Amino acid sequence: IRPTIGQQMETGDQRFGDLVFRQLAPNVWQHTSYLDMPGFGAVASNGLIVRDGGRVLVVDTAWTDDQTAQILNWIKQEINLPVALAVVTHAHQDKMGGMDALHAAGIATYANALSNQLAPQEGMVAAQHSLTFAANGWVEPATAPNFGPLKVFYPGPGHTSDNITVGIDGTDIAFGGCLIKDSKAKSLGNLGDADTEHYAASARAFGAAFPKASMIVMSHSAPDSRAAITHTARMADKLR
Ligand SMILES: CC1(C)S[C@H]([C@H](NC(=O)Cc2ccccc2)C(=O)O)N[C@H]1C(=O)O
Ligand SMILES: [K+]
Ligand SMILES: [Zn+2]
Ligand SMILES: [Zn+2]
Repeated sequence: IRPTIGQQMETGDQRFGDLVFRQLAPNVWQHTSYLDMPGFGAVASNGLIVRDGGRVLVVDTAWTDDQTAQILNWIKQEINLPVALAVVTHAHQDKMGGMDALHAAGIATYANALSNQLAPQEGMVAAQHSLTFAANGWVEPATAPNFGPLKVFYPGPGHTSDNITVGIDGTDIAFGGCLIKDSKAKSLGNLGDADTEHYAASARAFGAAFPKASMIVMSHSAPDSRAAITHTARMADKLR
């Protein structure tokens, strides 16, 4: 319950099985799951759950199929609406480790085409459907049908070459996934698959795609202010 990496539990957190849920807005919750590293401890990872138009939309899986099934069970108990689709934000275990559980539940899955192409090489199951992007970063609309309030944006290579981001129209929330680190972070996390030349511009592009959002949600820290974007970009400036 006390991760080595990731935010600790706080007031407003609901423990459900091995996961933690936090309501961020009337129709938006953050899911948190934990992977125990032998000799190191637990690493927390965050995604989103959105209620729109009688259905639920999921952003990112948990680390494993079992944890992702637990997300679906929490949805059933707390929201009790069908889960129409999930979007996963790049091909690494913290974001895509639970694809099989979504597929077995009948949930349609979407990822950047490049995420689907990298998925097997990264140990992940590909999503069923591929999103593609305009040169300006915005999703090609016919590849993202019935996405409700989700606004999917590819900011450019950064944490990985395939990383995508998601804003929730009608809210104060935008989700940077593993691209954005919090405003007090000391590092950019795992740079092993990263594009250090383009990272800073990609972080700034995320901020400019979602100019209004004041709640920046991210994979390994509690939601932060827009200072997370500026700090991430300035940390990334030093990589060039
Ligand atoms: C430092 C991280 C939190 S590690 C994570 C990701 N690694 C995995 O999902 C695999 C994995 C499997 C078992 C244990 C740990 C990791 C990656 O390589 O980007 N995201 C990084 C980040 O956001 O900076
Ligand atoms: K890799
Ligand atoms: Zn990653
Ligand atoms: Zn991560």
